[PDB]
Amino acid sequence: KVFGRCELAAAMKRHGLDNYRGYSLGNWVCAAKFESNFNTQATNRNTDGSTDYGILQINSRWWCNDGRTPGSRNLCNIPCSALLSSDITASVNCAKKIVSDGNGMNAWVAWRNRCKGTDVQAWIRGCRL
Ligand SMILES: [Cl-]
Ligand SMILES: [Cl-]
Ligand code: NA
Repeated sequence: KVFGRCELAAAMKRHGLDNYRGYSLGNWVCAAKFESNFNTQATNRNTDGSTDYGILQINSRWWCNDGRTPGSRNLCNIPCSALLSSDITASVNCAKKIVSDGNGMNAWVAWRNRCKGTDVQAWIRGCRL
């Protein structure tokens, strides 16, 4: 599913990500935009052989199991495929554990390079929330 910008902001809010660990909603929407262009089915292989899955490109090196990332963990206790669902519940729940790990949203390199310090409020401008 390719979400619309405000449609995604509303589902993220509903699921409790608005200000989670201090990160306003626009930060999560901006991260999603650049990680997956709002597409729940997005996947991208990393150089180390791990793969990133879903709207928030959660990696199989630590967070989900895909059966093909040697020596990796599955800290969110889920098959990586659950992260590609039209229902963002699994992605959000897993994102909450990632962002709580010590480095906040810096865990998403695209958020650090393209969203951090910018006017992320723009990402939820005009949305009925
Ligand atoms: Cl594996
Ligand atoms: Cl933080
Ligand atoms: Na894994």
